[PDB]
Amino acid sequence: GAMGSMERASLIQKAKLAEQAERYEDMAAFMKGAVEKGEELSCEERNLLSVAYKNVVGGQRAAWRVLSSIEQKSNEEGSEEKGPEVREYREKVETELQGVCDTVLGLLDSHLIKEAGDAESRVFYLKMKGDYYRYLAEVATGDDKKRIIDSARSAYQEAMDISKKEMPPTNPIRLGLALNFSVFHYEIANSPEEAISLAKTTFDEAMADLHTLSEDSYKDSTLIMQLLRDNLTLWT
Amino acid sequence: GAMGSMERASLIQKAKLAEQAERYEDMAAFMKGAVEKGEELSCEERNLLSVAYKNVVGGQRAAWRVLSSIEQKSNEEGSEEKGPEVREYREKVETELQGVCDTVLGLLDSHLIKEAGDAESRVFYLKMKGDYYRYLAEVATGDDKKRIIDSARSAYQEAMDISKKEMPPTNPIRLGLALNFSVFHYEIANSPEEAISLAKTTFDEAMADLHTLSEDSYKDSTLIMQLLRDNLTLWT
Amino acid sequence: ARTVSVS
Amino acid sequence: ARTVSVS
Ligand SMILES: [Ca+2]
Ligand SMILES: [Ca+2]
Ligand SMILES: [Ca+2]
Ligand SMILES: [Ca+2]
Ligand SMILES: [Ca+2]
Ligand SMILES: [Ca+2]
Ligand SMILES: [Ca+2]
Ligand SMILES: [Ca+2]
Ligand SMILES: [Cl-]
Ligand SMILES: [Cl-]
Repeated sequence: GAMGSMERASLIQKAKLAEQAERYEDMAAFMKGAVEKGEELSCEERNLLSVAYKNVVGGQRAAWRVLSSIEQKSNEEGSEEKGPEVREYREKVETELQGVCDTVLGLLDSHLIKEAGDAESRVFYLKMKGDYYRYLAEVATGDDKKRIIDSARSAYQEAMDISKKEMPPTNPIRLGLALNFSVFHYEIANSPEEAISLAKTTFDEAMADLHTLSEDSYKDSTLIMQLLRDNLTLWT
Repeated sequence: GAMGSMERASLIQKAKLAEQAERYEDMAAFMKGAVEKGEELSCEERNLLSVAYKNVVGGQRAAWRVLSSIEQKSNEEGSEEKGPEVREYREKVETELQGVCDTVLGLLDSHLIKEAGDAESRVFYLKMKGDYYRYLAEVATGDDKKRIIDSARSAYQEAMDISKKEMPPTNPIRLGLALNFSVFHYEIANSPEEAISLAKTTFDEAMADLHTLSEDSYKDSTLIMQLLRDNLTLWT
Repeated sequence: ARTVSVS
Repeated sequence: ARTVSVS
């Protein structure tokens, strides 16, 4: 696209500069450009891609929730008719969010996932696929909500099967995958008991493997375990 | 432009929704559309315009400073040559910032200022003109830095002359004007003594007029006075 | 306090 | 602590 004339290494350099300047839309465009060069991504590069789009979609999700809440309060009894503006603007934001999710899912499909052979890359990409279908599910209403949910579930499940066979229980990618899949169960799939069971089992198996870790790896794993504990404290 | 088909009242409604969702780029586009309808702005509408663009340019100024600092550290002795990427990306951000300032200045020139007869609107717009020339001055280097500085100064001075004749010393617009003009002296015009004198004189004349105010007006004025005091504490 | 995903 | 403009 518009990044077609820039060197891959320059795109990566600029992505890091954009991160430092908190220019996440720029960061995402640079990383998209790097992906479209056709070479596989390193661990560092995968994390840049993820950070960039997470921040972009994060802003859109937060706006959407504000506007959806205003829209819902307009559709109470006793509320004054104010015209189509709230719905129109919520739809605009919603459309832009769906466009970002579609862009990420397109990159994963062309051709990050099919080229990803090592467990660390394949699980990372399949987790991302789950996450961006989950974001689409948060705003879906019509007759595709069920198919979107099933696409999220299927991506997460495949990632879980690989992570269980190929990674230690303390691996941060495995832990983050399990955390997000539990959020899927709780908030999207209406399965709070499944969410709780997964979070507990994940926490306990990591706890029993901590003894194998260096001081630095210990810190990385226990950070994510703390997020599992926070959810469990809220859910139970 | 793209907002040409939307009703003026709808644009204003959506600007307020965008503010609640912290979507300031959207907010700015809606308010630009409202301005281009050709009618004068109310006090509330003027403040929406100002909030929207202040937040947009605020983000760009903050990014520019990050990147400028990295660029300067690259041009020290002992630093490793890393190629043109830092300069290129700083220039991109700089260009986008100049484009936003140019958009605001264009709206003021076509035709907000010439239609503004009451002191409260005319001072508000002339202060804005000063502010956006000051933002351009922060990034100017070449042979137009001096002309940009003189355009800022001239706008601020005209606003000050009107505010002194037509508004009480406690008026928040008058106080904010004086605060920003003092920042101009200190940071742009290399005149710290002029900055200090203006801040002190402004503070003291407001202090002596507070007795005339209601509880709510008192709170509005003393908030801005506190910012004058903060600067003075730093500068002296 | 609300449900959190990985940060 | 740095110079502030009106907020
Ligand atoms: Ca090349
Ligand atoms: Ca009513
Ligand atoms: Ca829709
Ligand atoms: Ca491969
Ligand atoms: Ca009309
Ligand atoms: Ca060296
Ligand atoms: Ca330039
Ligand atoms: Ca008029
Ligand atoms: Cl809209
Ligand atoms: Cl660039």
